[PDB]
Amino acid sequence: PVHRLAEDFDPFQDAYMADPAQFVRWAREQVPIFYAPKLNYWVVTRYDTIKQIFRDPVTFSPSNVLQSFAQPSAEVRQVLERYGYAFNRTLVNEDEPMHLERRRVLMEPFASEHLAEHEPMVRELVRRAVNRFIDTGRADLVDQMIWEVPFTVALHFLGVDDDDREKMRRFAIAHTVNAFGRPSPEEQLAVAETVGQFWQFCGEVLEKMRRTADGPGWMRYSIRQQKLYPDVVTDSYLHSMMQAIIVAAHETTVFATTNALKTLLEHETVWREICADPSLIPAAAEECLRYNGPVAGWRRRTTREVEVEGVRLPVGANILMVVASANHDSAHFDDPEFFDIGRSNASEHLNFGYGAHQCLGRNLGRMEMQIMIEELSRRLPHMRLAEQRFDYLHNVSFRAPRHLWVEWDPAQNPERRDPDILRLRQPVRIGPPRAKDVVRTMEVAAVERPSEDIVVLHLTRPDRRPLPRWSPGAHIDIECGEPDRSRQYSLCSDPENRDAWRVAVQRDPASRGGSRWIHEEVRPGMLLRVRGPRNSFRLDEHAPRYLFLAGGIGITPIMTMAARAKELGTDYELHYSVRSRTSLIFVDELRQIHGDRLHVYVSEEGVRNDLAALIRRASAGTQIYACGPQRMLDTLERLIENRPEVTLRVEHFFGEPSHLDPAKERPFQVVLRNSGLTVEVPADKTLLEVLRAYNIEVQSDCEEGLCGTCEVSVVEGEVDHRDSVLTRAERRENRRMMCCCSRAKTERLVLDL
Ligand code: HEM
Ligand SMILES: Cc1cc2nc3c(=O)[nH]c(=O)nc-3n(C[C@H](O)[C@H](O)[C@H](O)COP(=O)(O)O)c2cc1C
Ligand code: FES
Repeated sequence: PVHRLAEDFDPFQDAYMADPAQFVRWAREQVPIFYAPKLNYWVVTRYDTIKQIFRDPVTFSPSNVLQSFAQPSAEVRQVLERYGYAFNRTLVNEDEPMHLERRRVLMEPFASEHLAEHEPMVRELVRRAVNRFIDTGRADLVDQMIWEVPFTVALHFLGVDDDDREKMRRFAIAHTVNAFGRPSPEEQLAVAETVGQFWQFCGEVLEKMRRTADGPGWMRYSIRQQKLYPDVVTDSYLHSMMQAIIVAAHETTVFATTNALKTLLEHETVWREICADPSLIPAAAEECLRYNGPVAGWRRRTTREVEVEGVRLPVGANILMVVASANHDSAHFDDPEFFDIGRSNASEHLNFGYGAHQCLGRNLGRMEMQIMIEELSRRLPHMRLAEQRFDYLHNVSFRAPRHLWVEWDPAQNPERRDPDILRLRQPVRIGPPRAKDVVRTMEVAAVERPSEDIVVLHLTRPDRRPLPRWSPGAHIDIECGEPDRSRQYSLCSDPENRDAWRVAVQRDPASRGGSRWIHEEVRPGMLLRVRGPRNSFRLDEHAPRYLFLAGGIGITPIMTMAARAKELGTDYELHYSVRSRTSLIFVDELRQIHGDRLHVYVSEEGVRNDLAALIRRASAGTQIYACGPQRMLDTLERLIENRPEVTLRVEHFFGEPSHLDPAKERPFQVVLRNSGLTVEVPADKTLLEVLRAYNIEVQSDCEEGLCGTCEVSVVEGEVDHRDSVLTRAERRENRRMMCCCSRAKTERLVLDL
């Protein structure tokens, strides 16, 4: 009864604190928006919907982000009024256009080079913490380390004197309950009193800072910015922010790190991998954020009528975005319940939000997670979770257990046998991990050589444990002898078969070295560094009819799509053309599966597939999926550019790599509309490199126009396309753009970033 579940929905309970993505799985799957009467909120649960809401803060205001779920009684008001409580807007809950202007004025101390200066402090505090308890054999990781490290760092970043932690903790709990919780009525007056005391304590801190405004920390810097921008950095802002940022600057980092260590210790195989290889830590942390992140729900309120998930919402409608649900959305993350530290798009999780309000401290929080995981993985690889109950403080937005008890045998501490482990340091990842940071080590279980220039590889985990599932069209990248010679190969095994992955690698007659290395070097039992899967050629599973066209080695993604069409029961034909009979691969398998829906054309025997004839017989609604040589794909796109009632999707294997030659190029201007930022791209930089340098997070893989991972959305201007992914019609729309290589025809571009 999905209508009953909506009626009863109530996040203030252990089940939603413990696993909010499971708690709303029914809605993510079947009811992507519902009204929750116990809250007076609309609840949304899918990744695409939540990302769009984040993109549009004019329509979807963050005004209710810090809003209490209580009354307030006149007694509560009166308690609050005694302290002059006037908490108003900070950054996270501020409306446009004021928000972006204040962010612009205040964001500089959050720059990479400043945040990297805190590394020594984080390392020293983590080392101190673990030294205290390393020999005990039992410890609560939260009260012994994970809470104090971000707390200490945060107050130092802020310039707040750190001398009364029991009072600060008391203050932080009350603020959090007040902002995100639902205290019962018999408890609200005590909460209100502590909130008032926190407000007045922040008044005192602020007044001491005003008289030392040249001292350190971000709050004194905001006071100095007030002198220059008094209408932007107000007294109301400064006082409200002081209270909110004392909590925000540590609590969520504590929670993320608590959740990460719990998830890692619950997956012994993965924990053992990290303990043998610290370079996995940036990718493992991102997937901990994706899989078990500290953000449950986040809020917005409509400022106009708007349709959402096919429902027309009135003005002022409250929306709860279940961010944890989005991070488990199978439409964006294949096999989302699989905890996969090789997951190549893990950093697309929404724990840091997206666009205008995107978390300013996120790379400091990442660094703290990484160094804490590192220290524990080096010194306590043999610890395990003790038996315990996990207790969660109820609130709608942030979730972690309050304690994390672990136990180990100190006589097995590896530093006793090898004390120089204490001198090792894994250099820290600033920002999300790059593609070459997200790598799985695989074993070549078998190698078949059906023809002189095709090798079929069967790839498994070295331990043969299960692999994540993928979806038709996905590819992996194999590092062909070095990390900077990575090549894409389409997965062509069964996407649900977790035992192994199959690829077929053609030896290229003019190899730049990649497929040549595979043909000269790969043998069963070898270990390969593999990235992905990533899917840039997804099958629309709701088409009425399919036409699948494979030219040569282009059969590899196409055959996974034809197998899927069969399983869905949709009408399809599979046409497979080769030059030499010896180049046929998988034909016996394909005949068994597809029967009389398979058509094979061997051109050395004089047989070819007349595409103009085959397309003019295609009926309206048909989706054509094709992979083959460049000339075959051009032909299909000329034929389809005059048949609007059929659609074409192509994947290019043989594009020409892009290469920036700055002598032939010009600077251009890019406006990031959602981030409220305008940057210049000089002649010697790609757009991708400039986005990274402004900490705009964009995923990339080949970085040379071939794989399409770096695509961004253009809303104004004319693109000078340099990639090999887009069709001509796509190029002419001036919407999609590969930022690793493409530039501008107009002087400026406007991006939806
Ligand atoms: C480590 C885990 C962290 C998480 C999960 C987290 C979460 C968030 C979220 C969800 C937002 C709102 C995003 C949006 O609406 O688009 C946010 C904003 C913000 N965060 Fe974080 N945060 C973390 C760490 C930090 C740290 C360590 C700091 C400060 C040192 C911090 C400072 C801020 C600020 C100032 C904003 C306001 C940005 C704005 O509205 O323009 N965050 N954070
Ligand atoms: C998305 C994508 C999928 C590809 N799939 C395959 C494949 O399944 N088999 C293959 O031989 N080449 C495939 N290629 C081409 C290879 O990635 C690679 O360019 C080719 O092996 C030539 O590399 P080389 O010049 O270094 O030898 C694919 C390319 C792309 C962009
Ligand atoms: S990263 Fe491969 S196309 Fe840009």
